[PDB]
Amino acid sequence: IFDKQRRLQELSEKVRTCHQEISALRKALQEKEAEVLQVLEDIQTI
Amino acid sequence: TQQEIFDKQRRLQELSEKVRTCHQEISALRKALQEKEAEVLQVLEDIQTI
Amino acid sequence: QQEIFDKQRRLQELSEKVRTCHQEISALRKALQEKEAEVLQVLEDIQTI
Amino acid sequence: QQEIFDKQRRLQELSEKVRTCHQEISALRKALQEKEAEVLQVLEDIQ
Repeated sequence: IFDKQRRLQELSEKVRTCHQEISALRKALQEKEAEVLQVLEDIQTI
Repeated sequence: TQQEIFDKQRRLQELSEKVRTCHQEISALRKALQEKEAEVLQVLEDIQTI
Repeated sequence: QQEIFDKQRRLQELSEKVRTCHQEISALRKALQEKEAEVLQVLEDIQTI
Repeated sequence: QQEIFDKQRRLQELSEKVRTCHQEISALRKALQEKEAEVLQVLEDIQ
């Protein structure tokens, strides 16, 4: 049925939308982690 | 009690406080992820149903 | 008709694959969080030192 | 006293533990993205 396909497109586009959010959010996370890691490294470097 | 010791100490405290700015940001950014992730998981559950 | 069947088949298969991704994405995510939370405790215990 | 150095040795032990935890996380992230990517390509084909 076409209706099922249409409903899937609604949801499918929606999951594409969320993922891109998830991605950049995840990029933001790595950076903050990679940062505290740099701070710990600096603490030994004092 | 030397000045150099203190200077390092001040830097040390600065670094410890900085671990906070990171803890907070990490900790809240982590919530934002597990809500966005969860949201998408529910969509997936909807797609599974049809 | 077969075109209709072919379509239904493909759709059923998709739901199954999506389910299996679901439970895996789900398990990974929970492994991450707990690991992610294990780090935080270490970080909070670093600030205490 | 100049026991700051001993605090530093202890800090080093804890930092090693988070560096190790972070090695896992990344590997877990790589798997999840692959899986997230997987389930995307599944949907893209459904039409």
